[PDB]
Amino acid sequence: FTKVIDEPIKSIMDGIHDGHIKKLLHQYYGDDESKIPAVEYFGGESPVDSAVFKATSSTDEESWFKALAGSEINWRHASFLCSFITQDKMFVSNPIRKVFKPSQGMVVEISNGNTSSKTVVTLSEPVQG
Amino acid sequence: PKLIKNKSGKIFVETKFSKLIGRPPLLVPGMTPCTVSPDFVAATTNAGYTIELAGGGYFSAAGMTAAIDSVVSQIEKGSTFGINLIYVNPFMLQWGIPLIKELRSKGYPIQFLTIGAGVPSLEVASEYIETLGLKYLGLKPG
Repeated sequence: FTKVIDEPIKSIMDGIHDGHIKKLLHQYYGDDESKIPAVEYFGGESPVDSAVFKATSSTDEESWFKALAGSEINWRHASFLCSFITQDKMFVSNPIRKVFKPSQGMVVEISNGNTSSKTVVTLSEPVQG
Repeated sequence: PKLIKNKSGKIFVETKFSKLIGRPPLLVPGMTPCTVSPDFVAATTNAGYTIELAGGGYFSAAGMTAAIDSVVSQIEKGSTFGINLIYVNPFMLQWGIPLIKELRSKGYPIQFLTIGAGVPSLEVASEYIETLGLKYLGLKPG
């Protein structure tokens, strides 16, 4: 299959991927792109409107963050589930996850969960009693 | 296999690997001498595809560090790439595993490590997975 000289790598990989896309479309999607599901972003998944959440000394971290993120893929999903965030060009631990790490007394209030454009997550903690 | 698209409208071939890395499930493996070049690693990364920088073309932590810095300067913000290390020469590993740990501590965009020419033992694999702080480990069983 190696014949065309000095074909850009972009072209080679895009040709393979587009061939796969076209064959998959014709086979399993009836040659209709409208059948393809849409997400806000693609990636970050491991191979393995109003609410209040409360933490204890035994709250499971993963379930806590899953509840905080929600179900729809959006900015909140990424904020509470992405492991890293991008600095200038570097990768550092997601500060949002460490700020919200569950502990006794933390109360997270979610408002407007359904409309992501206006969702507000408010964390309240015991200060001065 | 399934098809999925993002907000921009870009179609993706949905797969376990693709679901994890957020890019089409096609990678260019670590090749000494083809992927030793930072320019080709950068061109492949910037095309939106995975590639592994070949450790077989470097003989010290300093030379590989210079190559990695070149790659980083050549890629866009938020891009990532991997590194391929050969398991037969212990010297390569001896200076390369600490280098990967150090660079990941500094936050360098090194997504994954691929070990070619042999599969590490359980203890060595556990050490890699625990300390290196990578997204995933690549192995090439024979």
